[PDB]
Amino acid sequence: TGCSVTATRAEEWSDRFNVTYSVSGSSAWTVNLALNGSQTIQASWNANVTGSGSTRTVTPNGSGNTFGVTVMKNGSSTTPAATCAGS
Repeated sequence: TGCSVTATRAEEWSDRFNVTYSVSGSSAWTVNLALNGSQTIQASWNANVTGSGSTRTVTPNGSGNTFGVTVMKNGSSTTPAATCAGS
């Protein structure tokens, strides 16, 4: 009765790193990314990553439960933390 988000690193560059966030159990979930420092996102497929502040809200658009996001280093190289929220 609980969902989760598995994030893996696919390609890694010297100015940013791609990420692969996914969730199982169901597609109606709420992915929440929490970058650290000032990292930012400039790409997102299979999910819409919008929001403001040090957190980012993510929701499904009727495509699947596996989406990827592109984060920029900016002095950071640790992927963000995603959390599935669906009561």
